[PDB]
Amino acid sequence: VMTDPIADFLTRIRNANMVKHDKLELPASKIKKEIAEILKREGFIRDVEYIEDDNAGTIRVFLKYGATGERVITGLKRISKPGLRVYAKSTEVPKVLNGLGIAIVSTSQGVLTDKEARAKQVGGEVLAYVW
Amino acid sequence: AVKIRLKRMGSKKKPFYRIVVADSRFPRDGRSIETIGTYNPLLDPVEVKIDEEATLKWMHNGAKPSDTVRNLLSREGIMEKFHNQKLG
Amino acid sequence: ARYTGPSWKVSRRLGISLSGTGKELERRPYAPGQHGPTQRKKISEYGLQQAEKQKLRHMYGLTERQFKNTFNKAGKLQGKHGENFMILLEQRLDNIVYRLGLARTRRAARQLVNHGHITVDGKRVDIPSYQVSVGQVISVREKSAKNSAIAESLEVSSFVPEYVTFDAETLTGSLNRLPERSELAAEINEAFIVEFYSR
Amino acid sequence: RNQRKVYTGRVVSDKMDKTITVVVETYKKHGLYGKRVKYSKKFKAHDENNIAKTGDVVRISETRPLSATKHFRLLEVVEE
Amino acid sequence: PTINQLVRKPRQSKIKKSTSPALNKGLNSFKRELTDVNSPQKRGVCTRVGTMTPKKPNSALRKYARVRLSNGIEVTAYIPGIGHNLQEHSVVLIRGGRVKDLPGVRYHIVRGALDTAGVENRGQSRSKYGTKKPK
Amino acid sequence: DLEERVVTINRVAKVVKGGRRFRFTALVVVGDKNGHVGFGTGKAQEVPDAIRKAVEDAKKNMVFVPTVDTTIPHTVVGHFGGGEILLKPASAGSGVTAGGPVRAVLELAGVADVSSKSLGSNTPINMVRATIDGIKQLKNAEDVAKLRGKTVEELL
RNA sequence: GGUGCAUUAGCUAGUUGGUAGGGUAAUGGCCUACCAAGGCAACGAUGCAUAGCCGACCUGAGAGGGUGAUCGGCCACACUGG
RNA sequence: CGGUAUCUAACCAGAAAGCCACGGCUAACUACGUGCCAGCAGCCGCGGUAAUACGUAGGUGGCAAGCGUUGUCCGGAUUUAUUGGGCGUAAAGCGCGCGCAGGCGGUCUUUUAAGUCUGAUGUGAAAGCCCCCGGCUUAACCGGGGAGGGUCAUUGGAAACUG
Ligand SMILES: [Mg+2]
Ligand SMILES: [Mg+2]
Ligand SMILES: [Mg+2]
Ligand SMILES: [Mg+2]
Ligand SMILES: [Mg+2]
Ligand SMILES: [Mg+2]
Ligand SMILES: [Mg+2]
Ligand SMILES: [Mg+2]
Ligand SMILES: [Mg+2]
Ligand SMILES: [Mg+2]
Repeated sequence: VMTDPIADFLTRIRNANMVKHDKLELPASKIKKEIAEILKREGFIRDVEYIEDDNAGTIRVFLKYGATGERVITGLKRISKPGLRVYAKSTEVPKVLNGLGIAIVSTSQGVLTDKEARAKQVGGEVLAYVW
Repeated sequence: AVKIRLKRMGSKKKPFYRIVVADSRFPRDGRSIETIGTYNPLLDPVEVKIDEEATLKWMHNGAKPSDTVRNLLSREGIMEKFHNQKLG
Repeated sequence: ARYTGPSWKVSRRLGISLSGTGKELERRPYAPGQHGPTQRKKISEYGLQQAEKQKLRHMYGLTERQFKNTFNKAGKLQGKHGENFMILLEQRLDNIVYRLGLARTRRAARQLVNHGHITVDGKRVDIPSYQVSVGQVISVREKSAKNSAIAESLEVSSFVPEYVTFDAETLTGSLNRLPERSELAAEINEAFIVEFYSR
Repeated sequence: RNQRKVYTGRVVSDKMDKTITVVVETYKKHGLYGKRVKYSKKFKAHDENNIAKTGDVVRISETRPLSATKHFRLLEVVEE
Repeated sequence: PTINQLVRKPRQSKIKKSTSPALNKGLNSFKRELTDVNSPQKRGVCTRVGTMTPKKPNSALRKYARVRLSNGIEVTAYIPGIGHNLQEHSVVLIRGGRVKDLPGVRYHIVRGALDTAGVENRGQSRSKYGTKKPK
Repeated sequence: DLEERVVTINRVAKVVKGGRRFRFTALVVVGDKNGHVGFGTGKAQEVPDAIRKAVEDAKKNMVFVPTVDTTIPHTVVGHFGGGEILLKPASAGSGVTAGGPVRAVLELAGVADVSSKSLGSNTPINMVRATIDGIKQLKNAEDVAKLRGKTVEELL
C-alpha cells in the first residue's frame, strides 16, 4: 500500500489463490469496498464480511473454489497504474476473454462492470481485468 | 466577378462537366466556391441536374452565367423563373 | 488459347483429371519427363499448397496475373473466402459455354468466344473474361448456327449442370441461380489455396 | 456578438510598467506513451492601475494587440 | 524503463548502413561537393587490371580490376565470365554485389554494356554476361 | 483411430573411447480430427525404427481442446521453456495460420480457423510443448458458467 | 501540431514596458524624442546542420515506419543584391 | 482530332515466345567435357579425373510480351519491445552517501469541475482508400450517393477516480 492500494489488493488475492488458501483479510476503504462486492456478484468470491476496527476497519474475504479442486479466479491484471493512468471511451471499452472475463470501470455513476457500462453508454478509468 | 461555368472531368474524348460557381480569376478546374450540378453531353437528350434553389440566391448576389450554362438553364425552364423574381 | 502446349503433360503431372475424366491419365500415368517413371518423392507442405494452387488456374487455363485479381475481388465478397473465389471463377462465360455443351472442351470454348460467335442479351461479346450474372441470356448470334463443330459438340452432352438451363432448339442458355460449391467440380480442397496467398 | 478567449493563471512578475506576466499551467496527454505532462506557457496582460500583485490568481482575456507582445487585458483579481 | 524514464529520453533506433557506398554519391563540378543521391550504376575508367588469389580455402586465380568512378573515387571491381578483353584505360559500367572469397573487392562489373564485350559461347544463363541470341 | 504425423528427425551422436556413435531422434504428433491430439518422442539406431517407437509414446498423452463454432473460444498464450506462442481465434473460413510445427498439432486436432505467432525460441521440441500448454487454458462457455454459478445468456 | 545535434548554455540593447508624436487600410517599437531596466531559456532559449507545408502515396494485423513525383490547396522565387 | 472509333464483306493456320532456375532455404535430374584449373556464390559453401552446385546437351519447374540483375523503402526484426524486451554467470545495478528541481504519494467528509465521460450545434474542400448503385462489348478507367477521418471549437449535462 506504499503507492497503489488497488494493485496491492489484486496481488493479495492472486498470491492466496496460488497456494489454495481459503480466507484473507486486509484494511478497508471506500473504493476497496465495492470492488470486493462486484466479485461476489459473479461468484468469484464465496462471500465477504466487513469488520469494524479502531483505525479504519478491515474486510474479510472468503475465496471460493469449485469442487474437484479447480480454482475460480485464474488471474488478475491492472491497467490504470499510478505511473500511467488509462481512460477508455464508451465505444472502446474492451471485452475480456470474449466476454468470459470481467472488467471494472469507475464511470461517472459509481464503480461499474463493463457489462452494463457499454449498455449505459459511459466510459471512465479502467481499473482491472479479471479472468 | 463570380461567373457560373463548367469544369472538365472524365477520360479523353469522354467529357463530363460540372455546373460550378467560381471567381473569374481562378483556373478552369482549380478552386471553386460551390458545386451546383452536372451536365453530360454524351447522351443525346442531355443529362442535366441543377439545384434550382441555390442558384437562385446566387443570381440575386450577382453571378453572371456562362454562354452555354445560360442555354442549359433556359432549356431547363429555370431562366424564366429568374425573370419573375426580379420584378419583386 | 493462352497456353498453346501439349495438352496431357499438365493434366497428369498435376495428379488430377484436368478437363473431364480419364482421357489423359488412361495409360502411362507416370509423371512427365525422363524421370517420373522411376519414383515419387514425398512432397513438402509447400508443394502441397502450391500444386493445388496450380490445380485451379490450370483447370480453367487462365494466366496467373488475373488469378490474383479474381481472388482479390472475391475477398470483398461476403461468405467464406476460399469458397466464393471458386464460385466467382465459375461464372466466366467459357464455362457457361462449356457447361452448356456448346464446346467439347474449355480451351475450345475460349477459341469459340474470342472469335465473337456468341452474344449475351443480344450483343456481341468478344472476351472470355466476362462474367455473366443471373438472368442473362446466351445465344450464338444466329450467324454460325449451322457450323458443323458446334452441333457436333452438342451431341455428347454428358450431363448438363442443374444450375443452368439450355435447349438446342434455339441455342439459348442462362444461369438459373448461383452455384453451391458442391455443384462445382469441388474435387480439390479450397483451404490450401487461401493459405498460399496469405503467406 | 462574438467573445474572445478568456483564461486564468498566476502572476509571475510586475517589473514591467503597467503589465503583468501570468502562467497558465495545464495538462496534456503526451505524444506516444499517453502520460499527462504539466505544460505551462506564460502570456502578458494589461493593468491600467497596477492593482495586481505577484502570486495572485486572475482571469485574462485576448484582445487587440497593444504592444510588441501585449495582447491580453485583465478582468478581475480572483484572489491574492 | 519506467514510462517517465522513457519520456525524459525516448527510444532511438539504430542506423543501418549501406553496403555499396560508392553507388550513392555525386560530384557537383561547380562547387566541388559530394552530393548524396542514389544510383544503381555508375560509369568509370580502368586504372589497372590483373588477377588476385582467393582467400582460404578456395585456391583459384580471379580476374579483378581497379576503376576510377565518375565521382572521382577509385575502387576495385570483379570481372565475371570466362575471360575478358579489358585493356587499361577503358570505360566500364559498374554495379553492386560483393564476392565472399576476395577480401577487398565489393563491386562487380556488368558484362556487355560498354568496352566489356559479351562472354564467348554462353548457351544458357545469357541475360547475364550479355551475349546475343545465337540465331 | 489416430493419424500420426512426423515433425522433425535429428541425428545425434555421443563420443566414445574409440570414435563416434550416431543415433536418430524423431518427434511425431498424433491425433484424430475430433479434438484429441498428442505428441511423442523417440530414439533408436535406425530411422524407420525410430518413428515406430515414437508413436507408442504419444498415445499416452492425449489431450482435448474446446472447439466452439469450429474455432478456439478465446485467445491464450503458451509459455513453456524458451518458446512462447499465442493463439487467437480467426474468422470463419480463414484457415489455420501457424508456423511449422505448430500447425501440425492444430491440423490433427481438428480446428479449422485460428491465428498464431511463435514469439519465443524456434526449437521444434519446445514449440509443441508450448502449444500443448497453450490449449490447457482454453475453456468452453458452459464450464465457466458451472464454476461461477451463472449460465450462458448473461455471459454472452 | 509536426526534424537532429548539449562532443551546441546562456541570449537580447528598439531589446522589454511606459509618456507623447510621426507613418499606413488598419492595431502595433512599425518609427521618432524622453523615462525605467527589463524580456526570454533545461517545458531546450542561442548557435549549427537538414528541409517548402498539407490533402495524400508505399508498407504494416495494429500501433507505427519511409516519401511529399504526377492531381488539388497554401507559400516563396524569377541571372545575384538593393 | 478525322474517313479516327465502329460495322459489313472476302482470303490463309498461314505472318506472331522468350527469360530465369533445377544441392538445402525452394517448385523442378540425367549424360558428357574439365579436374583446387577454367570458374559459381543471396547464406550454408561447391570444385585436388565417377560434380543432382563449373561449361554444354536432353528433360523438368516458374512466369509470360515479358523475364532476370543492380539500387531505394516497409515487413519477417519482440533487432529501441506504449500495444511488445531486459540487467547473478550470456552486453547490461553508477563505489557509496547528503540531497535542488522533477516523478509518485495512507484513511474519511464537504465543496470546485483543470483532467475525465456524455448530449446538441458548426466545421474537418474537391479528388484518393472503403461501401452502395450506373456507365464504357469486360477490366483498367469513368460517373452519382454515403461513411470515416480531430487529444477541433461554442454550449448544456454527470461527480466515481486524478488534480
Ligand atoms: Mg499481361
Ligand atoms: Mg461576442
Ligand atoms: Mg531546399
Ligand atoms: Mg510488425
Ligand atoms: Mg549446372
Ligand atoms: Mg520493430
Ligand atoms: Mg565474464
Ligand atoms: Mg557480464
Ligand atoms: Mg552496488
Ligand atoms: Mg473529401
